[PDB]
Amino acid sequence: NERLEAILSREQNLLEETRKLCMNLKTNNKKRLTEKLIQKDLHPVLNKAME
Amino acid sequence: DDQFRKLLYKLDLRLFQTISDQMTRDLKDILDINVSNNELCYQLKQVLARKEDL
Repeated sequence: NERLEAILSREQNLLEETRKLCMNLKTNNKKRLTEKLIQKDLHPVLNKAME
Repeated sequence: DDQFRKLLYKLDLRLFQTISDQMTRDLKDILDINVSNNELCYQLKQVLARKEDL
């Protein structure tokens, strides 16, 4: 039974450390979109692709 | 007055004292083993329930 306890703990920790990356990616994408290619240095060419 | 007969009776007295104590805690043991066997069976049920939950 205690072996099974250990297995449960292992699965839970790997689940959590995999879970956090989705929020990481979401926030990173939002920030990078809002800053890197929305500031006024955008090449007017890419305006069409961007809209 | 007789060491050899007092002996036979001293070993008989030790035999009867050890029979007394031995059967007292041996009958205590049959009772205790029965009740503790049922008790340990029940705790084993609890352990199996934990196994199922996991």
